[PDB]
Amino acid sequence: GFEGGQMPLYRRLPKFGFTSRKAAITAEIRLSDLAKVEGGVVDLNTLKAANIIGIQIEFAKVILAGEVTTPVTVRGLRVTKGARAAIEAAGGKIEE
Amino acid sequence: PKIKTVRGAAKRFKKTGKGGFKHKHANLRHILTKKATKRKRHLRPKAMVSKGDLGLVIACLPYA
Amino acid sequence: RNGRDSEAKRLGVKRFGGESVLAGSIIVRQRGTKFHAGANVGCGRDHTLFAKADGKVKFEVKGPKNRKFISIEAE
Amino acid sequence: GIREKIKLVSSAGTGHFYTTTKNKRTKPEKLELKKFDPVVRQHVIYKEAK
RNA sequence: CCAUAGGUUAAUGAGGCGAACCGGGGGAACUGAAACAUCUAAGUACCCCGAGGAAAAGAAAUCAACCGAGAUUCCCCCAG
RNA sequence: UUUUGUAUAAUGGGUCAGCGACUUAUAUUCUGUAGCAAGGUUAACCGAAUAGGGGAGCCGAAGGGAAACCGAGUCUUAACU
RNA sequence: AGGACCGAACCGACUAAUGUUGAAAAAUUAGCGGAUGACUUGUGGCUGGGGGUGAAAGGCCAAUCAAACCGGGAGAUAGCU
RNA sequence: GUAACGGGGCUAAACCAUGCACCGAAGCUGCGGCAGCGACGCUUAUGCGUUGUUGGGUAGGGGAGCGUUCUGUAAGCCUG
RNA sequence: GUUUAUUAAAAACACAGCACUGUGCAAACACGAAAGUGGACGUAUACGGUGUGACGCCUGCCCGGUGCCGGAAGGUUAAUU
RNA sequence: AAUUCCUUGUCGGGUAAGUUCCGACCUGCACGAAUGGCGUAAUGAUGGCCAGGCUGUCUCCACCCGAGACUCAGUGAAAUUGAACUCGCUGUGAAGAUGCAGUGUACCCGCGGCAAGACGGAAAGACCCCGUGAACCUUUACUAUAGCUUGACACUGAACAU
RNA sequence: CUUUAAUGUUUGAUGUUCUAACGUUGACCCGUAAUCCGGGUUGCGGACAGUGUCUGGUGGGUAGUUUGACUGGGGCGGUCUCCUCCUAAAGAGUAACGGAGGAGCACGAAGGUUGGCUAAUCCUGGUCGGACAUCAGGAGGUUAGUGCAAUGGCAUAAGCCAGCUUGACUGCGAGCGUGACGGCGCGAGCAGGUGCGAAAGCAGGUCAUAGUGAUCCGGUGGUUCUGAAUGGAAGGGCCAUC
Ligand SMILES: [Mg+2]
Ligand SMILES: [Mg+2]
Ligand SMILES: [Mg+2]
Ligand SMILES: [Mg+2]
Ligand SMILES: [Mg+2]
Ligand SMILES: [Mg+2]
Ligand SMILES: [Mg+2]
Ligand SMILES: [Mg+2]
Ligand SMILES: [Mg+2]
Ligand SMILES: [Mg+2]
Ligand SMILES: [Mg+2]
Ligand SMILES: [Mg+2]
Ligand SMILES: [Mg+2]
Ligand SMILES: [Mg+2]
Ligand SMILES: [Mg+2]
Ligand SMILES: [Mg+2]
Ligand SMILES: [Mg+2]
Ligand SMILES: [Mg+2]
Ligand SMILES: [Mg+2]
Ligand SMILES: [Mg+2]
Ligand SMILES: [Mg+2]
Ligand SMILES: [Mg+2]
Ligand SMILES: [Mg+2]
Ligand SMILES: [Mg+2]
Ligand SMILES: [Mg+2]
Ligand SMILES: [Mg+2]
Ligand SMILES: [Mg+2]
Ligand SMILES: [Mg+2]
Ligand SMILES: [Mg+2]
Ligand SMILES: [Mg+2]
Ligand SMILES: [Mg+2]
Ligand SMILES: [Mg+2]
Ligand SMILES: [Mg+2]
Ligand SMILES: [Mg+2]
Ligand SMILES: [Mg+2]
Ligand SMILES: [Mg+2]
Ligand SMILES: [Mg+2]
Ligand SMILES: [Mg+2]
Ligand SMILES: [Mg+2]
Ligand SMILES: [Mg+2]
Ligand SMILES: [Mg+2]
Ligand SMILES: [Mg+2]
Ligand SMILES: [Mg+2]
Ligand SMILES: [Mg+2]
Ligand SMILES: [Mg+2]
Ligand SMILES: [Mg+2]
Ligand SMILES: [Mg+2]
Ligand SMILES: [Mg+2]
Ligand SMILES: [Mg+2]
Ligand SMILES: [Mg+2]
Repeated sequence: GFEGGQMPLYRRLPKFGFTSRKAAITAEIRLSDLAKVEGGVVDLNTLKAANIIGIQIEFAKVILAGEVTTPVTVRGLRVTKGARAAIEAAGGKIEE
Repeated sequence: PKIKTVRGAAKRFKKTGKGGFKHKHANLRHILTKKATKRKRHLRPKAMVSKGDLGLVIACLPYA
Repeated sequence: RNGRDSEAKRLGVKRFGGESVLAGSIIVRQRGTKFHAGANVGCGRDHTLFAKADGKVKFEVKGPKNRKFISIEAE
Repeated sequence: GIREKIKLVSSAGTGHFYTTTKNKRTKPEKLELKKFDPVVRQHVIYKEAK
């Protein structure tokens, strides 16, 4: 960072933002995964048991990340607008 | 020895999808009354670290 | 008692007669209207002349005071 | 300098304000001007000139 | 005055040494901050006191999160 | 050796032989390369000891936004051509 | 009688020559000043380092003093050669 | 110390002009040789016979290598 | 008399003398976290500091600044409440 | 003037000749009354100037006695030193040449002398700048702080008037 | 309940008195053949001194440091940022302690728009008309004027005047120009909403280029974005801004 006696960019420029305390317990799940849950039920903790998200996550989504295969019942997870069509376009079930 | 971050660097830059860094404009803090509204409008939105300046901030953020 | 000067403002012509420009591209930075905006060319608050249309720059002298006018014909 | 910064407050509850300057000696009264309140989306009257 | 000091004698022990960890009592500046006084170097070097096969900590007025994990010294993550 | 420049009357070596100056540690990043590959590797720790076990965890497939969140979008703005 | 007088031993150091890889890390040779006094000396003892002691020159503190000597932080820092 | 043609000497061996020769360089050319890259002639883990070119060099950057000392293949292989 | 031992012996430091000023003694000061020693087994005709330097003739003018002595009514004024 | 810049001031005094000295004047660049003023007999290895003495200090050096130099024997060092087949002059060039150029001069090696040169030896210039260097000193620099001082609660309480 | 006295208590102040902590480097006794020391008695003092905690003052006594750079050595003197011209060799840039000047402000209209308007100075004539206040005539043609330095602009005026007013609007942004950088600047057009006009239209500040201050720490005000168990809260965030 030394740029000569001149004020470096990281002092030149201002701070912004705060950390909210949520990134570390919220994970995202892709379609290339979910079939590996070795039990055919997608819950809040099944995915934890399978070592796919992480032990301290409390919220999860699904997003549209391609390839959707075996029918799954996504329970206690949010599903994006797109993802619901892919999950159902291969059966599966969504419930709150 | 794990590396130590220049911690002030980490409070002004966040890394984007391809590998550059986004940042906030200077001058937005005080002494705003004399500045034209247009000038402040184009300074509100975030910017990219320029090519000439990338060669050091990256030195400062090995864990970004 | 001296010892002062001003920074150069990098004025002068940026696009000359016979050059393809987009819209918005600056053609001349000036102090007064040494050059004037002609057909299809616009004038900013510091008399910076800019293109209002895609095309080629054209310097002509028109009217009774022999002023220089810059226009842009689409190509 | 010798010209003070003031704040104009929107006469519609919004918390939008403009900032400008004033010769407080030569111009002692409260400045009053229509400006666009981006919250009520209309040209409302603005007050204050400290 | 009683009394306590004070005195006398036996037996018993303690006295000092030598690396290092430990525990605690004391505690710098150079340096770095391309000046330097906050901060850094460091609770580091040094002082002393003491000590075991180790010491010191140790058994929830500790955490958790409305589900529960349960003394406590240590190895890698968490995580620069 | 140093300089703009040195027979330079600028510096260093009297001669010899031996000694005598870009290393060690961990990170992180580029390259050459190996294995493996939408997955790649485990750390301690166990030990029949470099074998084998151990995926806690870390890198990646998805990032936009301070964050809420939304998600092949998203942030802007009341909405954007 | 006197920090009187001339003046050896004693003490000290104004002049000059030598000596400068000296005989000697200040001395010798020719003169010098003081020599019963605030004298001179033996033997011991006491002051310890931003401290001492000084009839004051920053003088003396073991041939070292604008901060003595040994070992330690220590390969301090060296943007300099 | 000649000491204001580098010297001796020069009335041209000075100067102007027109010519025509001749010396003169690590340049050009000639002959032999090496490397880099470039292509063909052709096939091939090519190499060339070729063949266009190119090869002064601080700092500095790239690339290919020689040898020392120690371990293994090495109870192998040398060696009175 | 004294001095920079080891280039400065002097017009320098000291001296008796003179002045100012602190000091009632468990003094003031000075050494030392403190005990306790000096001062002094002295007691203001005595002790400390500071300036001046025998003897002679003498030491004027300024209190605004500056530094000290005294002042205590009013201004500002900390902890605490 | 131990102060005086101008200044060798001016004037007298001494001398043949006196930027010093002595005397004076006052124009005090820029004396002064205990950071003492003026003057003082005595004392002083103190500073300045002069005079009778004395002279090798000198004019201007002559001659002599000894110690080393010098010759033999015995013993035996030193700093320095890229390498030496280590010359004059002129010019040249990192601008002052034993090494270049031109040119002149010179048989090859000692021992005794001098010291003009080797930008001689010795010392990583003591002047001088520069380093965001260092170390002791200063004060109405900064900032803290010992000592001194102000108080407040505590050690630390009991009565009475107001 | 409105108001006050008494007393008891409580504690606040001012003085006087006491004695028991608290001092005694007053005398005597004892441990005892002891100038220490302790205990004991007694006199003297006494809620004071002295000491610890904190607090205002003092403090080169002693400590740590700072004490700019440039510069035709340094110091002295001057400079340090911006703007205009110039050297600058006819695009941009260009140097020195080269040559001349300026800025650290002003404006609620000295801003937008609609309509509409034209200077400087010679000659002649004219009340008080004086060389030059003012009316008139022609000559004259931006030398005037531009809120101020220079330069380039200016008549369609950017100059001068007015009625109406607020576009000095908030959101944005094709494309560029200039920057090592941070940044700096030009802008047709778009949504919203606006002013003026009959309208086409013109307005996102002042003819333009000076009118300056990054980062931090903190301050307002709106914003449900965050809220360390939860609900709020605090602090953090963003916008506005000092
Ligand atoms: Mg995981
Ligand atoms: Mg803000
Ligand atoms: Mg430092
Ligand atoms: Mg320091
Ligand atoms: Mg234990
Ligand atoms: Mg429970
Ligand atoms: Mg040089
Ligand atoms: Mg070079
Ligand atoms: Mg030589
Ligand atoms: Mg040199
Ligand atoms: Mg040399
Ligand atoms: Mg040498
Ligand atoms: Mg005598
Ligand atoms: Mg005598
Ligand atoms: Mg002497
Ligand atoms: Mg001496
Ligand atoms: Mg003798
Ligand atoms: Mg003698
Ligand atoms: Mg002795
Ligand atoms: Mg020292
Ligand atoms: Mg250290
Ligand atoms: Mg070293
Ligand atoms: Mg001639
Ligand atoms: Mg040839
Ligand atoms: Mg060939
Ligand atoms: Mg080469
Ligand atoms: Mg000595
Ligand atoms: Mg002498
Ligand atoms: Mg006295
Ligand atoms: Mg005196
Ligand atoms: Mg007072
Ligand atoms: Mg005379
Ligand atoms: Mg004479
Ligand atoms: Mg007086
Ligand atoms: Mg005086
Ligand atoms: Mg006197
Ligand atoms: Mg004497
Ligand atoms: Mg011999
Ligand atoms: Mg040469
Ligand atoms: Mg020569
Ligand atoms: Mg000699
Ligand atoms: Mg030399
Ligand atoms: Mg020399
Ligand atoms: Mg040197
Ligand atoms: Mg100091
Ligand atoms: Mg300088
Ligand atoms: Mg130009
Ligand atoms: Mg007239
Ligand atoms: Mg809470
Ligand atoms: Mg807030």
